[PDB]
Amino acid sequence: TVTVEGIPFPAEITFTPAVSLVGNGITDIEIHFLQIKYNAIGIYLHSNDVLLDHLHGWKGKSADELLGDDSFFQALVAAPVEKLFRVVVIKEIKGSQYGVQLESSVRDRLVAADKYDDDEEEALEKITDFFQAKYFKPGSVITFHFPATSAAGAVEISFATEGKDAAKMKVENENVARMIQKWYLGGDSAVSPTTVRSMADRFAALLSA
Repeated sequence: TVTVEGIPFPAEITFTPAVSLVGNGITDIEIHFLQIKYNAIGIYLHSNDVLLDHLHGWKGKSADELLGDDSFFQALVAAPVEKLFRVVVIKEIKGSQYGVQLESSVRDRLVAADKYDDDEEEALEKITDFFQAKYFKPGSVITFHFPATSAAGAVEISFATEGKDAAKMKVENENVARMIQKWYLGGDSAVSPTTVRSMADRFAALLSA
């Protein structure tokens, strides 16, 4: 177990497999010299040899070298491995506020690669409508499940607030999926650089022995 801002995070989220925690951090912002800690993020990954193969070209590098190498994080996004994003809400916000932030971030990454048409638009609409109904209480846990291959499942976006049961939603438009993946696992472009620095120190270890 590992605590982030007093929020416990499991070392391994099995029963999903064997995804292991590789990065920890928070989503924050500074408005008028004041830190606003929104979320607590934990990135889980399955440590198969497929990962150590797709990341072998970065073996022996340092955390400061992986951090400046935005291609290492793109190769990490493009790994065919079960992934899990565990975002725990810290500050009470409307679920729509996180929805318009997920849309605008993914839409911009979609327009950059020209991969924005109508198939991506509806898959983005199904996500915004999913979050605008729920309200983020300090304890709610959004969960992104990225299976290893497109054969097994698709992409499961789970919600877990205290009281009600786990509200889940499936998306299969892989364009929006691997842009949400870039939103959390990107280099200098990710939403939580604190989570990125944690992956750098972790991967720099495995990718050294």
